[PDB]
Amino acid sequence: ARWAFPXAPARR
Amino acid sequence: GLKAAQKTLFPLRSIDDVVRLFAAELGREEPDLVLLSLVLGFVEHFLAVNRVGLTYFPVADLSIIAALYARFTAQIRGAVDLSLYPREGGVSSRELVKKVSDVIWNSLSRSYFKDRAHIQSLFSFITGTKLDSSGVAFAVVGACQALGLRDVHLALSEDHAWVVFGPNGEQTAEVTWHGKGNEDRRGQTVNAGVAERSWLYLKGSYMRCDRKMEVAFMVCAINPSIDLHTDSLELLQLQQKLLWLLYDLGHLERYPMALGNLADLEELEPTPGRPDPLTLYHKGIASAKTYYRDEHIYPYMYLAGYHCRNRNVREALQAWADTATVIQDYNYCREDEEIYKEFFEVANDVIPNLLKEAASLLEAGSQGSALQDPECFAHLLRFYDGICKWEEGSPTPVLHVGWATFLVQSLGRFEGQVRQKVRIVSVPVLTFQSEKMKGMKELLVATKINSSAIKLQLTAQSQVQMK
Repeated sequence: ARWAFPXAPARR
Repeated sequence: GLKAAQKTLFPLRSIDDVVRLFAAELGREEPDLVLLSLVLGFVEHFLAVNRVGLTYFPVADLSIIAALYARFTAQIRGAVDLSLYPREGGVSSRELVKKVSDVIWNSLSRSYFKDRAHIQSLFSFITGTKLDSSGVAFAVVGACQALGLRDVHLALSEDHAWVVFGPNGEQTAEVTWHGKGNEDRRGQTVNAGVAERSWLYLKGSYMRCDRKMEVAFMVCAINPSIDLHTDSLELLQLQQKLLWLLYDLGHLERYPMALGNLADLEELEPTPGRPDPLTLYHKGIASAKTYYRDEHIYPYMYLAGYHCRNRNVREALQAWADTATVIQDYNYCREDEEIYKEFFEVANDVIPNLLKEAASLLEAGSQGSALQDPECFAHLLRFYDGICKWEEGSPTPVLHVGWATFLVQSLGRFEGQVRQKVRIVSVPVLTFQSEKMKGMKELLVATKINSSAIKLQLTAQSQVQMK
């Protein structure tokens, strides 16, 4: 899954 | 150190052994970020990156972890000569922070995929010389702690990390990159970004971590993903247990997104006797309201996502409207693209799909449907109002015609008799803050929405087609 900043809500 | 007291729990043979180590480190004056990140990265490596030979838990032997720890401290202490950066009075200098940042930076592989999973920890830094953007910032803070720079702390927005340091911890310094193709600003303050009211710097209402919050950050940075379809149950349980440890100690109190993450984990696998996800999502929002002037977006996005996954359109719409009510007082700036993408996806994919299903369910006789609730229409309107107000005064536009068709479609999911019930009041009742939605008011109650006029009003497009 696309790199999120940590603790970002989840992608999908 | 490693100090003797930090070594007694090894070998770590289980999730609970890792939790015990974190509990012990969190009980110390300064939890050892390097030790903890190496342990997390080690266990994440052998639980998510390479599970060959896994039979229960990758035993973290002290010899292994201490050797990794020694590699890190030897590299940092060898490359950062503190004598060149005399510390005034327990306070670090911008030059010293820049030096540590350079040392971490220059240690990284010259070329690699920066958005790879599992390159967030000091284990990745040591064994693979790879770190992602925020991982560099964390590694700088870990290196600074290893050097005894107690004043250097991780600063976190919702999409970026830097450090605070210096007298009263009042200085800010960029230490890593942000995004892709953006101009590096390492060594600079974040003041321009704060002054320009970008989301990236949260108008100054970003997190200033203490060491415990830095532990929380590395816990939130655990990545349980084995692949696109598979998460490590072991790492999920580890992250969940560590977040509860941090929660119980009070270290998530000022960490809205960690509370959302914990709520997500609880939804996936509830811990008996723990607060419901909803309670945790609202604690995350409360945290943002209490400590960050209610200027954070993700606490409401977390809540909205929960309601969306549970197909709770009304509460999802309310939460997204609340997200927009936060964003409205920002200026959309370059490097805010991640939250633009989120708002775009919500407005142009998630809400349409929710309302599409709601429409099918309404046709199938659903009662209490969001599509028959004028308060839900008001939420949809407030969502767009906040996005429009966000755009006002922004250096880059937000809306374009690619938003307009989804707006018209979403508005049209509500019958006119529902839309008519929202009273738009000037300064179910709704007050618009944006001039775009104010001009749209009379268009919002027609039985057949004037699609072209809505599009003109949303995009401020001057003209219609010539021929």
